[PDB]
Amino acid sequence: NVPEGTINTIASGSSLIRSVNNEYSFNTGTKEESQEDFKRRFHSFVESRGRATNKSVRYGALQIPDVEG
Amino acid sequence: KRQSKRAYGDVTIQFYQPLDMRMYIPAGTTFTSTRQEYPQQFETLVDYYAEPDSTEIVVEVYCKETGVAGNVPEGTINTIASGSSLIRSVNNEYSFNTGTKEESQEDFKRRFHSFVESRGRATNKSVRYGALQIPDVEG
Amino acid sequence: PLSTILALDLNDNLKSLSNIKYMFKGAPKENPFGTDKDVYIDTYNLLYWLYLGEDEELAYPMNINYFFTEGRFFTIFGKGHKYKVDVSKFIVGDILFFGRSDTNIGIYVGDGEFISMMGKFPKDETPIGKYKLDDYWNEFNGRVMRFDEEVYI
Amino acid sequence: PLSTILALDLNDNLKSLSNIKYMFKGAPKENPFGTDKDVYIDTYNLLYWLYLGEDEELAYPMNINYFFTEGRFFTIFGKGHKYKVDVSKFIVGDILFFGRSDTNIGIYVGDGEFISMMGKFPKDETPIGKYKLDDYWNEFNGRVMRFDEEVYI
Amino acid sequence: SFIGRTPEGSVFGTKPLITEGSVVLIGFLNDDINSPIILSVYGDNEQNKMINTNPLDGGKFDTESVYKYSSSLYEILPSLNYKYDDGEGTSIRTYNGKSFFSMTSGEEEKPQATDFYTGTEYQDLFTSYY
Amino acid sequence: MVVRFQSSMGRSLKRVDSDDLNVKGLVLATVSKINYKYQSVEVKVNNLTLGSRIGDDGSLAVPYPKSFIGRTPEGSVFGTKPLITEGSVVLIGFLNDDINSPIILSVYGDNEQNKMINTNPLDGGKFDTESVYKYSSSLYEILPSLNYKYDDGEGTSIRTYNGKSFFSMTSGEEEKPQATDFYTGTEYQDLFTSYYGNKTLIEPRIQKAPNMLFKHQGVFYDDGTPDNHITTLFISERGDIRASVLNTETQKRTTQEMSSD
Amino acid sequence: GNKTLIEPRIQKAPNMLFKHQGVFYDDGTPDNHITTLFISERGDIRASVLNTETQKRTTQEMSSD
Amino acid sequence: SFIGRTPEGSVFGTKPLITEGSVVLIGFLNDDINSPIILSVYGDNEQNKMINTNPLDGGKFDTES
Amino acid sequence: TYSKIMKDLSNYGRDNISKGIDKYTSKLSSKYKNLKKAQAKKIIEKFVKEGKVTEKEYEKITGNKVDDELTSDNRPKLTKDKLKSILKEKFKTQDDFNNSKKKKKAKTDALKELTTKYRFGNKTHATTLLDEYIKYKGEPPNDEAFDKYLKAIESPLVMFSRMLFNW
Amino acid sequence: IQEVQAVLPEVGWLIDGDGDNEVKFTGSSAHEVMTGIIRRFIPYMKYNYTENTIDNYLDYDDLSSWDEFEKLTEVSAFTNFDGSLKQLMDMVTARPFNELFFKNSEKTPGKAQLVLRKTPFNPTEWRALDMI
Amino acid sequence: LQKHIESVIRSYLNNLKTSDDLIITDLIQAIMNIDDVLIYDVSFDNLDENIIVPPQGIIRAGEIKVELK
Repeated sequence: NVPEGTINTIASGSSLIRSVNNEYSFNTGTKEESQEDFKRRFHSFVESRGRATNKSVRYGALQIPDVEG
Repeated sequence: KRQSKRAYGDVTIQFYQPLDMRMYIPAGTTFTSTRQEYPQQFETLVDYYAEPDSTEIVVEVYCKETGVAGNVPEGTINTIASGSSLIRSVNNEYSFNTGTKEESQEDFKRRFHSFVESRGRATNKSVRYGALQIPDVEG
Repeated sequence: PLSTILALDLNDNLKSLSNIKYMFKGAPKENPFGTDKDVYIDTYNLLYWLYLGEDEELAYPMNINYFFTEGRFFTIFGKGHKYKVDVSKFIVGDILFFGRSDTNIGIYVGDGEFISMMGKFPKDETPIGKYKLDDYWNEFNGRVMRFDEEVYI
Repeated sequence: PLSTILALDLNDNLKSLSNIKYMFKGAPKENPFGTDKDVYIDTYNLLYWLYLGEDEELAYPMNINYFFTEGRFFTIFGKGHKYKVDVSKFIVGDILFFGRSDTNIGIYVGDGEFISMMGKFPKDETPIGKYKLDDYWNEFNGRVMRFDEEVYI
Repeated sequence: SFIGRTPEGSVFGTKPLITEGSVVLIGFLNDDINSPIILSVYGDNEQNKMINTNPLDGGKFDTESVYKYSSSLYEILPSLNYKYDDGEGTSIRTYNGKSFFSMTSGEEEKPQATDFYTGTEYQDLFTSYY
Repeated sequence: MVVRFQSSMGRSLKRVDSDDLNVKGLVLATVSKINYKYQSVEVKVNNLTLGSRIGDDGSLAVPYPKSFIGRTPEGSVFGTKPLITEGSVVLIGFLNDDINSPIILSVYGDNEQNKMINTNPLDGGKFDTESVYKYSSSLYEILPSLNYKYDDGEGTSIRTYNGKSFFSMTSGEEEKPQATDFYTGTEYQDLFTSYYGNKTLIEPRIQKAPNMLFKHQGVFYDDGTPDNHITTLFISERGDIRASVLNTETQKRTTQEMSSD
Repeated sequence: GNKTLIEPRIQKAPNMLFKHQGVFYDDGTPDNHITTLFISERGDIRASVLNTETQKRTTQEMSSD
Repeated sequence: SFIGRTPEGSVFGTKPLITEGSVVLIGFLNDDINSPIILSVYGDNEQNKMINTNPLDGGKFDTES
Repeated sequence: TYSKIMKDLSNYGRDNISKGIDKYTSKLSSKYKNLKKAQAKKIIEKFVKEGKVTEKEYEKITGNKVDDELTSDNRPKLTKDKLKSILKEKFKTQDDFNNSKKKKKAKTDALKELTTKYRFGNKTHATTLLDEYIKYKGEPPNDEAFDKYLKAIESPLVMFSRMLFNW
Repeated sequence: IQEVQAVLPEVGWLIDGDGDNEVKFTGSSAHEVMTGIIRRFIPYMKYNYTENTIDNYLDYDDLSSWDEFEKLTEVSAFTNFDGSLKQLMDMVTARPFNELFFKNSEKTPGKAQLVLRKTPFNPTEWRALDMI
Repeated sequence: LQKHIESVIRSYLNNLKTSDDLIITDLIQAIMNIDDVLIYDVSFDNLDENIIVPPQGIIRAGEIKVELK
């Protein structure tokens, strides 16, 4: 989770490249999930066994690790 | 049975600009690729000369390896050895589709049948076998 | 902002300023806006007269050497680079340069257009007008500047 | 050969062509041979008119750039070398160049002589003539060419 | 730059300008000390940055647009009046005072070598700036 | 023996050490990228690139030779910026025979390129010969623009500009056509210096006609009064000639004008 | 340097000229305007403007006398 | 002095004058004999003294005179 | 190929072609071997100066049938008797063999039309037939001469490296 | 390799030093650079072991150096002409500021280890070494 | 893929013996042999009927234009 405008160079020849920058910060970088987060995920999974439900679709869409919101 | 035939074809050369003066390609120039699927090498057998005011030149190549591996698809041979800076790109316009493995069992069996049927001379089959026995002629 | 308001006023009054004509280095002593008679003025003198109406004075004839050391401007984009995607980031009132040797300049207006005088060199009779940036994008040269009055003197 | 026959005909008719005069870059539109009136023609146009009488056409005005790329000639001896013993090996009809910058040319004839126009630069009135090669051997420059019609087109 | 003698016997050559305080590369004969020869003269990065008018930070020389600025034989005499040549038709020479000689062909570059009214000013030329 | 297993190289036994790391002599390389702002290039080895550090152009780069550079007593800096070309071969000499510290000594062209940019037809001969002096002594140079400049030991001297326009001078009557003005004048193709070595014309890059002018002016003089006298020798693309003398402060002018017609 | 005059190699007078011409321009019409500033060895000066296609010329000539 | 090729393809460069009998510095490639390259050309002291018109024996370059 | 030549010039444009006419000329020559360097050099010069090229300019540079488009898709194959028939017209009288001046004109016309107006064309192969045809006065002992043209047209570095590896 | 072009038809690589065999290693510390250097060539150095290659036997982990004082590097692969990896390893080490040597893995008996650490002459680092 | 199909068809036209009709079934089975699943169907406009070749005729030349549906 570097600040904005942290990446400056490609660390290569960069013959056809002048400079490189990022307009947005990095937020996906996170540490290991805590016990409370795992408990909430397991409660959602238990309540998600009944398909065709909004709470079930929540877990179905949340099963991918990258998705947060 | 007769042995296999080395694959051969045509390779196109593209230069950045037309040559101002005549250039000589050394004999035995090696043409290869970079894809891992087709690492087979190629080499020229005769001399070639690049005359001035010519933006491209085509020279025949032969596959050193005796097998069907020389029947590469389009846009496979994209490397040249001992190439000057004038060369801009290397590409083959058409796939070879000429390399072959050893002689097929069915073809050998059919030719043997022609020979056995051609033992009795002075007939159509005898003349057929006598004409077909030369490796160069076909059909 | 002062520059944006002046640019908007010029755009609104652009049709009514047909009296002003184009010349290579026209430096008349008469204000074009304070006279109905036609007068030949170039882009630099046009900008000088536009900014002289307010309290700001600047200097005369306001040639290319004005931007180098007077400190009235700070560069936004340097010369030598030319990006067509970053054009939208510009704002009205920015000065647009043209030519390989700073032959002519212009004032940027929204909708991807600019205000300048274009015509044949030997004292064309064409009046001031507005032109699309697409055809003149080739001779843009990448140089962009902006005004600042609060901190100066 | 065509060139040898043309050179022999020119040598035979050399005395009768006094009407042709010398000029630096004379390019008249009238054929000298088809008119009794005097006309100013230089060596290049003279060669063009001589070769135009037959089926061959060549091109006009047939300047020095003609020999570079048209392919009508193949060099016999290159520029930069000058051997007096190898002159005998030449044959009639060969084109002889003169000057350090290809100022003038000539046609070789036997007995160590050549046919060309020589005179003062500002439009001399001297007619065409034949001169010994001994005095002009200094400005020979070594360049020699030859014609070929069978393979061309 | 070059030096020699003619067949008649007269000597000819050049005397390139020499400057005090400049950095010069040296190569010893046979790698033996106490025998220096100057190979060439190299300027500081600041000095090189000051005596060039190319605004481009980089790019391949083969590009047409880069050729306009990259191809510029820009040289300054010991006198501050300079001489300028370019791949394009622009070519500027200067003398004492604001007097100068210029030539160009493109209509866009017409003001660089014009004579309308009083003519182009010396300040208008972009090559006249460090 | 057991202790002999160390770093070694060559058929004869030699102790490989930091000396082998040092590069002995000079090496060649090709120009791949040029920092135009600092005019410092980065050269490519056959499988390596020298320079090209994190610093863009300024902090680290390979210098280039200069004709001359210095500073005046007043303080103003002067020098030269010789032309730099991509893909050219440049000789390199490392400082103290230590790698990762290149300096370009000079630029050397290919044999084909040298053969193309010379007009000398002689294969060889001693320079002292009078006839060879005519062709050997030729300071033939080509600008980045295809229009070239030419000088010679003889009186011939040719300069070219945009289009087919050119300037020439000569004294010998034999070379009179090279710099004549009879009828329409000598053509650009007639000059032998206008052709490459391999029987090819030297096409100008820009075919549009130029427009020349000789503007003369000053500031002051020993009399102390200000200088206000302006004169020009403008020439238009259409063939017009205008010689004028001006005095801007007094608002006076006298002009001698020639029209294209 | 050693108190010796720099003799010119060639003592014959030169003949200068400034020939100006082109091919085309932004208007698109062909360029046919030829002008010269020829100077002869005898001291003559000739400034001329020509238009070869239209067969017109205007010359300002100065003789050696 | 400089050599290269334009984007169009035409080659450009220079042909500096070459003189017989001159002294030239040579640097072998990789310190390997039988591979010379000329670095520059240096004249004799007498030749340099002959082709200069500066009468000063010495002095700092920063002096105005 | 007048339309294609004009289209190629219009594609690059006069501004681009004006920079490097000599080398842009080679591009047209490389694509079409029918045009030599001189032929393609002159047409581009006329194109840039005038701004356009008409049929009069194209034919003036070289004699060609500009008003002929059928050859683009298909053209006669010159199968056997076509060669015999066309050669009869060119050599209609016996004085052509004796008079070598008109013989050069006649053979050039035949080669010009034969290679361009038919699918198969060649110079050296056709020249050999003409030489045999001229020598036999157009009546060779066998008819193979007419069909002869138709049937004719449809290390030290390595050694040292190899042996060094072997050792 | 002197005479390999490796071109493509109307296709190129944006990053320079491509097509040729040039390889660039970048990192802000010795352990970052050394990991890239070893990892580049170790897995392809195959042998006829019945069970694996040098990577399994050699840990080459737990490497450290003066990260704070060392800036980003662009050490080239071909810094030494036809040199061994040991010669290129010496340049990365930057001796005597870092010590490199091969020794038995006390923490993991039965296999070797490659050590690349800052020199123990520092006071705290001197105390870190086990005493015998 | 279009260039590969064109080259395959042109090669099939070559290496053909004399005095055999231009059979289309063998042509479609040969071109379909490249990939049974990827290639779905092949059709022809004018040469649906087999062309009978004389004893002295050989079918070698021919221009191939691919018109994908």
